[PDB]
Amino acid sequence: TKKFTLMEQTLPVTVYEMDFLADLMDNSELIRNVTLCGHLHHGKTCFVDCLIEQTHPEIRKRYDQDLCYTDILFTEQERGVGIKSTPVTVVLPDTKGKSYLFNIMDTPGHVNFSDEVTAGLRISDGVVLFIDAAEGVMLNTERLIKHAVQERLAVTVCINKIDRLILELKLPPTDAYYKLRHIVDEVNGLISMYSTDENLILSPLLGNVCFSSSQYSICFTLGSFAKIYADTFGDINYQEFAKRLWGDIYFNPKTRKFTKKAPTSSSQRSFVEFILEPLYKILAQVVGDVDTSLPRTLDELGIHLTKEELKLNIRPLLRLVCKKFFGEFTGFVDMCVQHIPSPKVGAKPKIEHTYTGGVDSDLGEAMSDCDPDGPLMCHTTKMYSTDDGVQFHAFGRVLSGTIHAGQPVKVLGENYTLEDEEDSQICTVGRLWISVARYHIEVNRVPAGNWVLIEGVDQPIVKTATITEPRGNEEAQIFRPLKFNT
Amino acid sequence: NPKPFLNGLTGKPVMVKLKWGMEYKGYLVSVDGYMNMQLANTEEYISGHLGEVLIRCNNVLYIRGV
Amino acid sequence: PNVVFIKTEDPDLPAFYFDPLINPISHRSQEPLPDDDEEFELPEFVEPFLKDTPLYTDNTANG
Amino acid sequence: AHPPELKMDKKLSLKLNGGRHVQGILRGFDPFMNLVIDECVEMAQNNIGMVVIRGNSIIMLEA
Amino acid sequence: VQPINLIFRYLQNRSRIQVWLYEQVNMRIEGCIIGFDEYMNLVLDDAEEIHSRKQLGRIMLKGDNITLLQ
Amino acid sequence: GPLSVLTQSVKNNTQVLINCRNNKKLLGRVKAFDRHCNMVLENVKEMWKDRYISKMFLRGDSVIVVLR
Amino acid sequence: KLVRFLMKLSHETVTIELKNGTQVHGTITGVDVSMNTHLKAVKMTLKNREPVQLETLSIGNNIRYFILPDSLPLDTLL
Amino acid sequence: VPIKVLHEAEGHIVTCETNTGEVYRGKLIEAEDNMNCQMSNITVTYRDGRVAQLEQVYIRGSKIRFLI
Amino acid sequence: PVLDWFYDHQPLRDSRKYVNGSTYQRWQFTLPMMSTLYRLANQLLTDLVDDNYFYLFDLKAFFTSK
Amino acid sequence: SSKMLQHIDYRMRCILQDGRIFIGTFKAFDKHMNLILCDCDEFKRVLGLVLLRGENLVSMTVEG
Ligand SMILES: Nc1nc2c(ncn2[C@@H]2O[C@H](COP(=O)(O)OP(=O)(O)OP(=O)(O)O)[C@@H](O)[C@H]2O)c(=O)[nH]1
Ligand SMILES: [Mg+2]
Repeated sequence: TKKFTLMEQTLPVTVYEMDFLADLMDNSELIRNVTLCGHLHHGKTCFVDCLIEQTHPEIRKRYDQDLCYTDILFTEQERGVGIKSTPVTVVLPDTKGKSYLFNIMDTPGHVNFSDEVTAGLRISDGVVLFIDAAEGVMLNTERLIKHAVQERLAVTVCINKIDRLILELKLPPTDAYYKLRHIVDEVNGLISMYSTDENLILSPLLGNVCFSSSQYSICFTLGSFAKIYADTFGDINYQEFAKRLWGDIYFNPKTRKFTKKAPTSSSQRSFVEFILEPLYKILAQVVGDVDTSLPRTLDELGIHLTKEELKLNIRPLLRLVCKKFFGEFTGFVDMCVQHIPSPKVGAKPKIEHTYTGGVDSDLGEAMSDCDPDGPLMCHTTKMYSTDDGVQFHAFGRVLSGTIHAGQPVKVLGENYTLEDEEDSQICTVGRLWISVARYHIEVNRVPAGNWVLIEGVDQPIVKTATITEPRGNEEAQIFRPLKFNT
Repeated sequence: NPKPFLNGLTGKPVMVKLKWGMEYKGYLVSVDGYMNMQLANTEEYISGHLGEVLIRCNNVLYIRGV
Repeated sequence: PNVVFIKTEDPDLPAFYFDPLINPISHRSQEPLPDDDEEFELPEFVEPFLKDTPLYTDNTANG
Repeated sequence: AHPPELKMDKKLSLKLNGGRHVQGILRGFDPFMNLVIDECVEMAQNNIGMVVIRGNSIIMLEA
Repeated sequence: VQPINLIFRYLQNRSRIQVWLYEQVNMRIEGCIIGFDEYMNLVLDDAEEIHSRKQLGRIMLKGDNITLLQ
Repeated sequence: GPLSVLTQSVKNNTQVLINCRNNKKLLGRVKAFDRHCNMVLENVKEMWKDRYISKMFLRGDSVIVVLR
Repeated sequence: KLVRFLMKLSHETVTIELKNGTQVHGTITGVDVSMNTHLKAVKMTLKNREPVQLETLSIGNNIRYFILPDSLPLDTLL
Repeated sequence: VPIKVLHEAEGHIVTCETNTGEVYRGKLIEAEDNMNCQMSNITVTYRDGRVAQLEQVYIRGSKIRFLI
Repeated sequence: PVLDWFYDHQPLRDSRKYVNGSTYQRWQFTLPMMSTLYRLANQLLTDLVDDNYFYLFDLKAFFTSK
Repeated sequence: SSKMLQHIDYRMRCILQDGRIFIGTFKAFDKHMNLILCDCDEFKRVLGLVLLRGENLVSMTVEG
């Protein structure tokens, strides 16, 4: 046998039922098509592992090793690097508990593997960039910022590996705030000099910068952490506290108000005093006072833990403490819902940038409507192999229509045009596979705004292809090929 | 406070007349702190014998304790 | 990813201290700020979580 | 939950819900804005001396 | 004199005060009052409620379910 | 609390008849209640004619009485 | 509980029947903590009268009944 | 700033709509938390158009719905 | 912390808060005595912090080389 | 209580407890949905700047 699968033949619980996800995938309004990208080894795979630990109840990371859920080829496990990009469709709740479908395209951070990132750009509608806090912005992150400017997608930034400033660098809170503010300033300057549009300027106050540590399951925005303070004391407003945290906003404890100037000497900001210093004291109580004042700190946070959890080693105990402190991941859900549009919302510039026929053609507005009815025309760019490697399966978003398994589909190549009908090839779809990383879901009806693997169309496709109805066909043009960064 | 009166009326027989003429006589099993009552083997009219029933917080105009 | 770990010599230095062996940031356009003390003054009994807790111990850097 | 905004202690007419109105000398308010009225003759003159009129159903009070 | 103090005095004296419902004069409850709670909940003691005066004994009325008790 | 949990269990196992304060007598499965009696009922026929509602949410001010 | 389920299913199409008899059936724009919530394309049928198609109607707790759609499993809010 | 808009109308006679349906034109001297404002020379129509005048009217906010 | 029992054949076998008992199977300890022992064992211990020092000097590279 | 920012400029029509429905430009509102709506015309009269309370406003919609 060929052991190149990493396949889960069983289906896990994933907390919720399958039919709630099946009802959520009919929307294409609460569905967010987002590519995770960044530099090499920035905890993006461990971040998707943290989302799998949130959603899948029985799937947990081991203490000794960091698992890699998206990396499913054996070559990725051998080399110890992400190689092939992976899509995951999941139901995610925000701080308000509203369920949103997430079509996530986790990509490797390698510029020689940036072709997969360009394919994930062509499928997805939003981009989340991972930044290591100790390292900052490097060459592949710069080139992906340039390609995101060219691809015209909504980009939000999560800053990963924030524990390297703390445990590994031992920075003062003022200097750590200075480094993070300089990181935000250089990202905003790079957006200014690549992007000609300056309405998007990324700030933690504006809901653009999330903070994360994917080896300890830390993910919060200012709104999420002010929601944590609101759940502690509900007298505050978490929206105004997220407005008043970042950016030289100094707390005045005599008036209990907020100024733009420090009221006394060595007065720190609301961001520093309410986020950086208590998290530093939390980690100091972990790594210095694990037996003396750790249950005192646990009761101060309102968390109850058993004795064997306190007898654990420091890193999985700290991961469990941060998981119980921040709950599940909700700031990222608000990040990709409130600041990254739906296929229905942001359909227009992607189909403008991709379709050679444009959005001005009637099939163009049928594309931009994100219609579950109407034409069944799609674009499959990434076209994976299988576990045995004998047969192949396509993968793509559905720009409009509903794919059915057994419903016939004509596939058209890149060289297809209105006089070249030779690239047209008709096959019915064998099965429709909603792609999670280590398992796939057999579904029947796939509407617009949805990512799905296609079985049985693997013959005429070379790299990318367009997907149309074989009968009742109209003037269907060909989407633009994947122009690579390299 | 009516908390000890509700604790006494819990598991005890009484009648309750509502604003809409709903008079229900029977054994109230449990009444909450906001006077959300629950009854067993009661006969109501406004109807017949309902048996196990419940009420809202203040839907009854007057509770005649038997 | 390369381990760049600061190693301390004395416990006189704090556990959150700028090492001069680290190259300085030299950080160099405004911020979207709300009204300063015109709205949303904080209520009574709101506080950071570990404001009573001290910053660091001598065994903190040991850990 | 508060007292009435008239302190009251005068010959005044209080109208309840449904327009039922009495007139008499007020004595004092309550936490539910309930007024005790002395010689509360119903101006629609039934008075029983000590009339405990509830502010939950009381709608208006004019001198 | 506060109305809560007047209701407590009427409950202590158990006077046969004519009491109506919350803006509803269909039942005029005249009779002794056993006691009053802190949330103005009234307990009657064989108060005849004329519609058909039928005194029953211990009857509990809510704090805002009575409008005029004189 | 416990009585509301027992009423929700009886509504899940049988057909509970809740007569709300909007004259809505609904026989069916009351899915959940609340501390403010925000009641959600799943697949209940309500008479205002017992028209079936697949999921009905009602407030505690608009509810009056329940029965198993 | 029920407010959290309404906030979760506050994008689908539901009917809100008020205490005044106004039945606004349409897509939910947003559900607040209170009963004052904004709806989208609601055909508010009046009491024994016709409907009015309002693209933005904000509700007080006058909205009594809420006929919810089938976009809510048994363990979706449990 | 609705409280400021209500406070800017103090010392003048304005018309208000009642919960029953009446229209009352009057001038207030002070206001309360539950809209139980003390008003002088208030003429209330009693939902029939017959304006009757009263003084020192501490009419509660359950009676008065809005402005008219 | 290591001042008493550092030279015993069974150092902390008596202590129930550290070991399971007389079988001497599993140890559960405190941070300052690992700090003291980590300071004391500096001669035998290495100073490397990552496997990136072992670039092609690793076991997979040696298996490839053979 | 949170619908004031959506109708802080556009006109809205709300029905009070009297049954009168007034359409006007909501300029300000209170925390208990007591919305001061300037230039309110009730269906026919004019109420001016009318502060319609949250309990009074049983039904409302966006007119302008
Ligand atoms: N110090 C530190 N390391 C982390 C953190 N989060 C993740 N890592 C480590 O970073 C390593 C590499 O990141 P991956 O999880 O493989 O994600 P990735 O960025 O997609 O990796 P590539 O595909 O190579 O780009 C993981 O094995 C983790 O051990 C963190 O918060 N702090
Ligand atoms: Mg990776």
